[PDB]
Amino acid sequence: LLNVEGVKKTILHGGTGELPNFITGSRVIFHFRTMKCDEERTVIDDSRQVGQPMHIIIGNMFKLEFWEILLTSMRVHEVAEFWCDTIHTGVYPILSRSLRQMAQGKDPTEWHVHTCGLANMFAYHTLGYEDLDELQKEPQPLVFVIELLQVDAPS
Repeated sequence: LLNVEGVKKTILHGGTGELPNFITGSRVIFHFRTMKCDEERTVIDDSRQVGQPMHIIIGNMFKLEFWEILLTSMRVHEVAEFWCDTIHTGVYPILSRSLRQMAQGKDPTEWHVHTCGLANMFAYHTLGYEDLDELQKEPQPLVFVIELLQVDAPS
């Protein structure tokens, strides 16, 4: 449980080793599920449900994006639960939208999608999914459960 404020880690399955080489430009490979902190612990996104593990790449190790903070605190095969206070979760709807887009084999590269995406948002005032929309308009803490599967060093 490393400290960074508004964030509570809880390691579930300890996972093996000596903390990987989280070098800028390493490729982090993982599954995650994200849930509300309600009674049902409602799921919102679950990479296992979409059938495949998520992948990010480390922009800069000295300037970590918030998700990288979480990932970088984990060993391979570790399974941890991260509670995150409302201050960190404002963006998640926009993230999720970007993930669900990626989930159908299309990239903000493709530029229709980046352009046409923004067009829909502005015109209709929606990220394109009710849950994400409800959640947008109802700020909230969340729980992420992440399973780190792999870290690979740069090309």
